[PDB]
Amino acid sequence: MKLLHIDSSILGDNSASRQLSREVVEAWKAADPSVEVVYRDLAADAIAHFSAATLVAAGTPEDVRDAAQAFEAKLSAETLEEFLAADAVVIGAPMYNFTVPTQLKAWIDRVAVAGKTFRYTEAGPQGLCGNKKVVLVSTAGGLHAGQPTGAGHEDFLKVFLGFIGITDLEIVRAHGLAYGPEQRSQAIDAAQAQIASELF
Amino acid sequence: MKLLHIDSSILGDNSASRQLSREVVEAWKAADPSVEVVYRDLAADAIAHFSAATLVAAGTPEDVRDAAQAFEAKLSAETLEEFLAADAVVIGAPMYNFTVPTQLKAWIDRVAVAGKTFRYTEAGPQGLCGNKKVVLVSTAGGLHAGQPTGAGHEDFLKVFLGFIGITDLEIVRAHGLAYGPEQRSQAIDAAQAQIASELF
Ligand SMILES: Cc1cc2nc3c(=O)[nH]c(=O)nc-3n(C[C@H](O)[C@H](O)[C@H](O)COP(=O)(O)O)c2cc1C
Ligand SMILES: Cc1cc2nc3c(=O)[nH]c(=O)nc-3n(C[C@H](O)[C@H](O)[C@H](O)COP(=O)(O)O)c2cc1C
Ligand SMILES: O=C1c2ccccc2C(=O)c2cc(S(=O)(=O)O)ccc21
Ligand SMILES: O=C1c2ccccc2C(=O)c2cc(S(=O)(=O)O)ccc21
Repeated sequence: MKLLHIDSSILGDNSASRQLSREVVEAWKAADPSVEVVYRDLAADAIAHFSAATLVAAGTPEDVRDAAQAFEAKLSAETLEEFLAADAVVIGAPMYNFTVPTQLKAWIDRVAVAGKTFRYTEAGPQGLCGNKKVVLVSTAGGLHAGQPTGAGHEDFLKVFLGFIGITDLEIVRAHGLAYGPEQRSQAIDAAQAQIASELF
Repeated sequence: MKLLHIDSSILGDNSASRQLSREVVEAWKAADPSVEVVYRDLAADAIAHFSAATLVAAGTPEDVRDAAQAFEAKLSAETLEEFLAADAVVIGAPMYNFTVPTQLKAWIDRVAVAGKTFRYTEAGPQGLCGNKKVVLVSTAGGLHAGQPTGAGHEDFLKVFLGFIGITDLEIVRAHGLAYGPEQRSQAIDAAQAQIASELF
């Protein structure tokens, strides 16, 4: 199986989602020694904003593209192909200003591709990624899951993942991390117990 | 009064939100000839992803910053100061992949600043932007306001704007734009009637 491990935190060694996403992957490798892991750090190697230039490049034949358009088209193709090849995806998803990092949304914009990860039908849109397993690693300073404040974060992610057809989704959450050291530690400990005894 | 006009569509002349945001501003200038308009096209002049480097630069004294850190700090300061100075903000907000463009979120990340547009208190967080009037120009190919699919779009924006204390918010919406020419035209016409007879 191919597992794509994505991180999007900008907090480096202080990141809760980087710690828990690595822990999920390590547990996964221990459960399935044959898994092949591909890593993509969307904060360290940020994907360009999906732009007018991205669209023009996609509509320009390869042999006619200039260097900037070749970069956009290759970025689009490599990101999409890596996701299409993955059978499982572990996604580190901080909440920054009430939604996911732009580094993560910029990746979503390269993997939401008509004819590839969903299709338009005469009957409506349909997701094409039903075979892929996703583990979302959801981290936030506050506790706002299931409340309106959470809309841009987990609720959005569930919308997007549902649209491209993900049915097998697990959420490893550590929230309330900004409320103090004890609260942060317990939320991480609870997430670790989930990883240890509820994921595999 | 200072009006900040922000666009974030990547669709140029084909953009619904650029057309309606300009229409809001033109109507506003006609209602109040003394208004002073500042324009910021977040797609044409994109703001860098809010990154680890953005945070390091903010924590580095000016006289110690290298060129990249000076760029991050100036980007942060100019964007925040332009928003602090604005008394009214008109924001073009497409829905791309179930949320706002990363170009718009990258601006949100530069204007959500503790001590400036909200503060942490011993009693909790409090918005500081209650005097500012906002008109959100909300455009989408589908019709999903008030439904879960809409979470990352208007619901998120309302969360963010509420957090920084905006109380005077109007939403000019044109949705269902992808359902065909007639449906697109009526949705734009309805938005124009709102601008003409319900905003000023
Ligand atoms: C720029 C920035 C914005 C943040 N905005 C929010 C927010 O809107 N709501 C919230 O609950 N926590 C917010 N937080 C706290 C983060 O969600 C918390 O630190 C979480 O651990 C981030 O995941 P990470 O440690 O993997 O980076 C923010 C943190 C940063 C650095
Ligand atoms: C890259 C891209 C992604 C889009 N994703 C969505 C979407 O998730 N949901 C939707 O209803 N419309 C979607 N649309 C349609 C836009 O919301 C619609 O075209 C709207 O007019 C965009 O505002 P604009 O014309 O000002 O750019 C998308 C359009 C583009 C170009
Ligand atoms: O901006 C925030 C932030 C920035 C940097 C570190 C931590 C936070 C944070 O915990 C937070 C919580 C919340 S709340 O909605 O849980 O009150 C809102 C905003 C932030
Ligand atoms: O990706 C979409 C897109 C991309 C480019 C142009 C238009 C659309 C669109 O209308 C849309 C609608 C919807 S729906 O949720 O209203 O069915 C979902 C996705 C898209």
